[PDB]
Amino acid sequence: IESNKLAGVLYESRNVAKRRFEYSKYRPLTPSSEVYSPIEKESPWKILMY
Amino acid sequence: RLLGPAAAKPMAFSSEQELSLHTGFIENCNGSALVEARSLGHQTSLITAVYGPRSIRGSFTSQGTISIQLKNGLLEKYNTNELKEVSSFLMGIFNSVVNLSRYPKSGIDIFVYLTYDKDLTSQISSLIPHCITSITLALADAGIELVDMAGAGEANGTVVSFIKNGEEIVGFWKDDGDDEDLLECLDRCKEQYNRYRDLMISCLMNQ
Amino acid sequence: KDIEISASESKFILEALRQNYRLDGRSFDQFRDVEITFGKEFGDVSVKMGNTKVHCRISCQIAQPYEDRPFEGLFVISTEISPMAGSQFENGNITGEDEVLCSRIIEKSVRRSGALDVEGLCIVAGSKCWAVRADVHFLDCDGGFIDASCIAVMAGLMHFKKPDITVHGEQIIVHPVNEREPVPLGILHIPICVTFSFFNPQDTEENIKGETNSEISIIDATLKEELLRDGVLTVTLNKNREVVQVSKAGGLPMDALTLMKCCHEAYSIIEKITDQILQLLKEDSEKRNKYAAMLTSENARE
Amino acid sequence: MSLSVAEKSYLYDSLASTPSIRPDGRLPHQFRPIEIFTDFLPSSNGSSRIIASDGSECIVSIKSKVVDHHVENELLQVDVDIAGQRDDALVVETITSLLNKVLKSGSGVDSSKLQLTKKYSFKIFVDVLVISSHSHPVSLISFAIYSALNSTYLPKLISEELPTFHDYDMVKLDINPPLVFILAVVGNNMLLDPAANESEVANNGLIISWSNGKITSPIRSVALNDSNVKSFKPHLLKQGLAMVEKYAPDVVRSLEN
Amino acid sequence: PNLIISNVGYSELRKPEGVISGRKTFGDN
Amino acid sequence: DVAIENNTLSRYADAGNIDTKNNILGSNVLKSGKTIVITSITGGIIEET
Amino acid sequence: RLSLQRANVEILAVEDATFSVSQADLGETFRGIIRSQDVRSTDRDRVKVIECFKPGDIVRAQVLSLGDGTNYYLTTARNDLGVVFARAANGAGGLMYATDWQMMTSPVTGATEKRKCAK
Amino acid sequence: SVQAEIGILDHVDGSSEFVSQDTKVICSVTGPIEPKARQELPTQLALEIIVRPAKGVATTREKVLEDKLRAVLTPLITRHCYPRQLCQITCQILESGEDEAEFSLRELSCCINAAFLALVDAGIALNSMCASIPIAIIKDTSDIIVDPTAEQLKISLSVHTLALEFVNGGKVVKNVLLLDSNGDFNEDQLFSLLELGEQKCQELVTNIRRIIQDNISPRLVV
Amino acid sequence: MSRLEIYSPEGLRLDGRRWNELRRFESSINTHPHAADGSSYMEQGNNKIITLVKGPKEPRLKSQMDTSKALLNVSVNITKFSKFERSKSSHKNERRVLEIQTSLVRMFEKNVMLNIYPRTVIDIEIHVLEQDGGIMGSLINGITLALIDAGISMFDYISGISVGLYDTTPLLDTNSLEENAMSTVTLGVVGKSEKLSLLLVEDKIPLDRLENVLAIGIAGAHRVRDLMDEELRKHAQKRVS
Amino acid sequence: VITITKRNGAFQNSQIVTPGELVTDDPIWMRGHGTYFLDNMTYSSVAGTVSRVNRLLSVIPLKGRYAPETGDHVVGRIAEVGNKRWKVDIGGKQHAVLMLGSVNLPGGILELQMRSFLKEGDLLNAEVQSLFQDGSASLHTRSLKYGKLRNGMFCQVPSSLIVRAKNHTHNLPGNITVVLGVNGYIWLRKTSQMDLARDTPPSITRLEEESSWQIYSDENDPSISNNIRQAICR
Amino acid sequence: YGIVELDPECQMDKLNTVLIADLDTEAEETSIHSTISILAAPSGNYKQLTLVGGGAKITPEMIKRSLLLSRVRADDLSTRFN
Amino acid sequence: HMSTFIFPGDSFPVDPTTPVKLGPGIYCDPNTQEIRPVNTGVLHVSAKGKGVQTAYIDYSSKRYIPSVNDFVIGVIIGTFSDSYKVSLQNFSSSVSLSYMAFPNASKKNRPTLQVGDLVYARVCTAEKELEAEIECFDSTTGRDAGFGILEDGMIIDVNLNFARQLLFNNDFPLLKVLAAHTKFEVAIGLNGKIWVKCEELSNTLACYRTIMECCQKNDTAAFKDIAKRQFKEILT
Repeated sequence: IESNKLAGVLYESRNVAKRRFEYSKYRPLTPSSEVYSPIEKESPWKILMY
Repeated sequence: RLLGPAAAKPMAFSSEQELSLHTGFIENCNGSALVEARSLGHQTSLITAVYGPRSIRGSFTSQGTISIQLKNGLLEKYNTNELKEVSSFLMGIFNSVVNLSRYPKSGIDIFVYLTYDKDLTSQISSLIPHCITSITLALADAGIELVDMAGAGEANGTVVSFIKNGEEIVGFWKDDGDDEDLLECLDRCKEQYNRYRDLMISCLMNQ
Repeated sequence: KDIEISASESKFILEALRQNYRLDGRSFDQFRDVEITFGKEFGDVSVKMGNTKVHCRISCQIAQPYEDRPFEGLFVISTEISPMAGSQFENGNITGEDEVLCSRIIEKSVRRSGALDVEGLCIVAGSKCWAVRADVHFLDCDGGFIDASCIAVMAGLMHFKKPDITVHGEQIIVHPVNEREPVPLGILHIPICVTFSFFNPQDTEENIKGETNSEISIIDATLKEELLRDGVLTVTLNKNREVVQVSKAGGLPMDALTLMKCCHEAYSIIEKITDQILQLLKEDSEKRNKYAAMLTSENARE
Repeated sequence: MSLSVAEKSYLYDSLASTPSIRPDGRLPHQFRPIEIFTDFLPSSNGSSRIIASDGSECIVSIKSKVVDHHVENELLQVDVDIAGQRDDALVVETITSLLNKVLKSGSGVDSSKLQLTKKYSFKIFVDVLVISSHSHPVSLISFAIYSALNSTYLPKLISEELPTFHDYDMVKLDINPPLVFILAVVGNNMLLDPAANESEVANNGLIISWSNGKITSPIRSVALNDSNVKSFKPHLLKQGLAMVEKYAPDVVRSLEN
Repeated sequence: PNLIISNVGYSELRKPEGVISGRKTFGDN
Repeated sequence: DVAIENNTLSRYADAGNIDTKNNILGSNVLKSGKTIVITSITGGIIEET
Repeated sequence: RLSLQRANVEILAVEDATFSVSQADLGETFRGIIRSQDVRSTDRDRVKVIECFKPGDIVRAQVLSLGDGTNYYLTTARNDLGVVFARAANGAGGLMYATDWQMMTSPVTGATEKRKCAK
Repeated sequence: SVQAEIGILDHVDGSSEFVSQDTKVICSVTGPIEPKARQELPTQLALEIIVRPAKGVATTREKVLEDKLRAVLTPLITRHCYPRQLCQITCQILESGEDEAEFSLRELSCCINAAFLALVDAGIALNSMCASIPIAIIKDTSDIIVDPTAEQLKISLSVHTLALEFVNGGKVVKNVLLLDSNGDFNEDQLFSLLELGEQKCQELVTNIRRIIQDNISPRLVV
Repeated sequence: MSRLEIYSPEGLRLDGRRWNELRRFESSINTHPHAADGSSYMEQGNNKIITLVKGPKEPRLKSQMDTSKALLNVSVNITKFSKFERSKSSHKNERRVLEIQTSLVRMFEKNVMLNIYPRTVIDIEIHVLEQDGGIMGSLINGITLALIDAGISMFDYISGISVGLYDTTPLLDTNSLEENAMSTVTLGVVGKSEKLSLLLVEDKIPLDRLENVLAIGIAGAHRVRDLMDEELRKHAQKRVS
Repeated sequence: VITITKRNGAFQNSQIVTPGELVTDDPIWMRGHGTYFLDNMTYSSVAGTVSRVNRLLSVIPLKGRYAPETGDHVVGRIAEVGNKRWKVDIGGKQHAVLMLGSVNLPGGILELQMRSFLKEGDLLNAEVQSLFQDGSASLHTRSLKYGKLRNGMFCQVPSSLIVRAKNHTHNLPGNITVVLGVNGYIWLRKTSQMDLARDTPPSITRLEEESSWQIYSDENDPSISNNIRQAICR
Repeated sequence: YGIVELDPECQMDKLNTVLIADLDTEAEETSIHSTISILAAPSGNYKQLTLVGGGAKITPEMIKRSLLLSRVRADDLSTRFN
Repeated sequence: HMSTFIFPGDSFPVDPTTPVKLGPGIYCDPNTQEIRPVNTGVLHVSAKGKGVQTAYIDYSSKRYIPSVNDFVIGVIIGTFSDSYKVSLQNFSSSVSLSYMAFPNASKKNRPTLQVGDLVYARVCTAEKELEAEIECFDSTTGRDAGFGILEDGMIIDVNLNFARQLLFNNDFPLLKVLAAHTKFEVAIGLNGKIWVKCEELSNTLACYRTIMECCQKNDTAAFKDIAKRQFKEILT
């Protein structure tokens, strides 16, 4: 409150509380910080080959 | 730089156009030239040096960048404002002749030294056709690519630079003079451009 | 290329000031003891206050007066700082904010404030006059740059002597130094500079709209105290109770009562530094003129 | 300006075609709306402030000084200062040397219209200040000095001794101020008064000076951009040159109003 | 030609042989 | 080796036909090897008291 | 310049043998960078560039990928590539000659210095 | 007899003050320190030599003064043991002791000695020692005299500033660092002063060694 | 003009005003919405100052950039035609101008919340079209009103007022003729407070008189703040509705 | 013909708060943008109107630039090419960053030649992925809808004049497609194959899209209708 | 003039040094760290001498040689064209 | 056992036959291959048969040169990705303090050091052609006591001679005369930095003033009277 950054922390706290769980098959195609899935990579086996 | 005392005052006193062409004789730059013209009561003697092409560190331009600079010599010292005016006109011409797309991420520096400009009786109009013919000889000596030779001529203040045997105009300059003198001034410089064009090739092929 | 200050050192000096402590051991209103060392020729003055050492060189020459003031002489001054006083000064940077603010303060104190008699420096109106030059050499930097430089220039002008000139209508003959004894310059008042450094144990917000003034002000800061300084103030007074010039721009916005207090605290300082320069000049004169008691011509009768 | 090569080819293909489609759709003989303010500096004889459509703003001030014309060569000195650019910059001294030729004492403007006694005469100081610019401002300054010179008032002469001037009355400066126009050629089409994006992809540029209802001497053909620099047919030189002879009287009728 | 060992620093020339404490906390007294 | 040219760029180059508009008092175009040196000399005057 | 993981150089010539002298010192000359991963042919992950090059040594290195934002990418992972001309104590000694693959010695001074030789 | 003091500045690695006759020069040495982009040398140490006059700004007169002083200190410092480093050597002439417009030999002689002293106090690798003296000849007797006063210069025909290099206890002369002369002289007088200048600089380093020992020794194990 | 009465026994100055009266104050906001994000045409008396605020934006080069605050640049350009006699000197690189440019940066870098805008630069461009005494104070009020137009967060107003002392009588808002006949003091008061962010004294003033000059100086500066504040009220109300 | 406006004589033609005044003395509030807390009392740092949304107290300034928020469809041109990141000019207070991993590369996992297909000045459109501590925006081009703009002309409008809607881009009559960005960067181009076919009308673990450099090529469409180009100018 | 110190590694107790007259080219100006520039006048008179001995040791042998080699240089120049 | 004052360029009073281990102040010419002094100071030698002999020159200096196995105090001026950037002395070049050069270092957790923090480390790399490196734990022995952040306190700038005579010479009557007045902890840095810290600020300041006065005064027997007067001055 003295640093006047209280509103910035509470705004980010809302985006954390607004996080939504979704299965990997029905996840959004556009990568978003609001949705989460166990698999968020288009081809997960590509990052294991490299 | 001494300049001496500031209490000192400077002294106050109360058809056919010969041409000379040379090139080289300079080891600092890549290509140089020297043009001299003596006709009626006016003589011209200026030296042109081309320091390039130099690769520019951190540049990412698609084509080259020309840098022309006219420097006052030792006689008939012009004002510095008009020297850079002719330089900007010289860059506007050579940006269409020099193959800029061949030298990416690099620039070309031009140094023309109007060493001895003398009048025996705007005065810079008569010197412009002599500066253009000195840079083309110096740019070709430096291995730089130019699309056809570039020359110019004088017709009472009006200076027009042609290219491709006078088929297309690359630059136009006029100061003082008169009115409605256009087609005659173009043909007076068109035949003068060809006089300077083939003379540059004759000097650049000798040994 | 700049001085690195550790967070531990920055916190210590601030808290020491909150306990009325200075690393060098002075008080919050104690000016550094000044020392004047006169050179060989006239106008060669070396000033040493604390670890800060400065050297001034006074010269003059014949020049053309200004077209708007043909009855006054010129006063030139340039304080170019070399890496000798510290490797943080890049050589050749004559446009530095410290060099700019130093010259403008001394120029206002000497020339504009009427310290040097410019009207007496006029030989022929609108043609020939004296252009006194003050070259200040910063030898060792430890704060108080414009404080010592102002003492050096004022001690230098009072110690310098200009060549004698005899006017024969329109001609001007500069008498050699061996021919006639040079004449000293005329000095009306003695401007002495006193700088003030300010600190706030709070922050900027508690200082803009805060009635409780918790600022800490110190007189003549050192280099380490200067690097941790928040607000800066420079006043210049003379022994005639006159404010020669004041320069306060930026830093902590202070109130009128504290700035007036800075002047009254600085007057007791400039009053003592004035009498020291008058005494050290008197002792240096007797050093050069040892047998001056026998060579007096204007003597009283009976 | 700075654009992408993707849109540079789009504007190049659209301005070189036979319809000659302009970006903003204006005709090759049309101009952009301009605001001009005059007479606002009491300490100066003449003054003018011009504002363009793209945001270019330029201020011109006019001062006077009595000087012996037998020892003073040029009586019309133009001092140009562009904000953000050095006084010794290459782009500043070119316009400074170019405007001194379009307003030369004797050539561009006759000295007889500012003479006083047979010995003394008035010297005109034209101070130019460019607050902002996005293209070549030589054509914008000409419009500013035009309205400034036509709104200038100098003290009246009272009459070999030193001249004396009246206290209240001041005479108007009756001077025909030359005008400067900028033309850009795109392949085979002429464009009068180009824009920041038109002049960036153009092939070459033309500068024409207009004085006393005719094309006067100081003209140039400087390139507007270092990227696309092409040589032009001589038939294009006379096309745009004779094109201003038809629409410049429409400019003066709207500018001298 | 000489019997030359590379120029060594100031610390390796001493006698404690690296059993030196650079930060000594003086407690009490 | 050197090669010089004196009074070549001065107003007094031709002792019979002087230059109409020139200020250089003397010149010397020296060249030693591949270096080129040009030395012109202008003139002034000061009033002493 | 010698960095912990790279070595800044300056391109002086180029071949197609025959060469070509560069620009004559002042800046605006072609420079490159030899990454530590391309110094040797074996054990490309752990190398000591201080034992491979010293400031003022002529190194023959082949260029690689042209990410010429400012420098070039070079390599010395061969036998004919490496230090071809150097001097003891960074020019303060005698002219050294490449003996082994990573050992350079000057005959007169007799001193040895570890380089990335090319023989 | 000349005076000299070492270690007078608090914000430089090495400081010095050389006083001879009336000329006084204070020098300041700082290094090795981080150089700039255009200053760093790949193999050896870089030098930033700067001399300043007593009056006025640094004109072109002091520029040749820097270039001559630079040639004296460059071979004297072991530059190769400080790669990619800088050393600032600033010489401030407090009193000229001569005529600045007509002469510039006494200031060069004091800047050389003051710079060498400040290089010793700063702890920079020096291959040897240095000593510089001014030499002129009076047109009357035409004989060689060292450290001529200000009045003796105006009557001199030729001036000289000899800088030498001494090794092995300040006795063996390794090489002649600088001998700058201007005026009227011949070959017979050249060695007539070069032999006399070698024995006047030998007693100078012997006097310098005594000075730089009375101040460094108390600061060490004492 | 000529030999005028500076302060007659009738309390009237050479221009008609009295000891505590100010010149006419006509400020203008958002005069260059096409050349800068902040704009203020200051017309305090005969003075006519154009102030532009370009920013906060990325610096043209990544060399100078503070990752914890902003960079505040002030460019004061005194035109040649600022006075009656056209200036022959350069004025731009003048040492007196660099002192003013620096004094303005220090004055506002403490008042402008540079922390709110990190890794940015705020360029302030000033052009003086005409001057007539008290030019320093009018430079202050122009920057204040120009930053507000740019939407830059500030702690309070910064007011510029000039006060002269003629014998034993202070004079508010000194013109050119008054500055050439007495000592001048320019103040930089913060809002309705008595905190001074600027105090320039360039001529000799008795110590026994400086305190009263400062009090009458800050009092007139508050009056300058209201005239700027009332200008923003009228500009904001007519813009919304 | 020219239309010149002339003048003579002069140089030219809720709760409103000013910086430095007191807005409230109630500590039970959340200090927002354009507001600084001090001594349990709230003051305004800019000039504008007071906004009271929930307990968030903020001041809306008059002249306000573009504020980058998470999930904004913007248009910007590349300002410079850095080490694996490209600073793009969106129009805010700083340059938005575009990491190399935020765009679709045709090569993929298989090369510091970034300037080959995306140099300085190139115009494109993307979406704001997140924000930094200082307020800088981070964009991404992980969608086929976001690509390098071409076949049109660029223009700029004030940021406070763009209304936020569902579809960021719209198809207009005359075979013209408009791209409205909240930053104020509009792109008027002819309708392409993408904006025409989309804007108007258990053993699956997803797959990776194969996108070539066909959308990064500077080569514009060869034949653009003359009747269409005159519509873009209109 | 210049005093160059050789080396046995380029075609050995001690060595021999040679004197080079009129330095030129980037090769000589960079490597040679010991030069002698002098102004020679007729009748065996000298006007200016600079003796820098940074590189090799300047023996009195090469001092007398540079002086005599300059007297002939001043005689040819003064009698080159006039 | 010989100690005499020498000068740069003087003869070296050591026979070439004897094996020698030179150190600071003595240089080996890469051409003449001879041994010559390059510093002005006392020449120290020690002939021992067990059978190696060493020689070095103790000269007065204030600019610190990074040398291996040195205890230095630095200020953190930059935080890179894989290391820190520390400043051992103003104007001098920077040194590298890697994140892995800490007790219990790991790739997962970074050190809790921020800019402006005083660190105490050991110089592990001092190559002339490379950037110097430091570490908060002796990578040769495993020691780590005393190394780390020096929270609060006050740092002191002294010459290099005063630092070595305080760390190695146990007979230097400074820590003994200071402990007789107040309890404190000191951190001796060979780069001319002496970090002190007491319970009260009045005692820490008194330690700052004594070390400063004892640094310029060469009389060692006067350290008792300096602290006697200095600790008496803070009582007012």
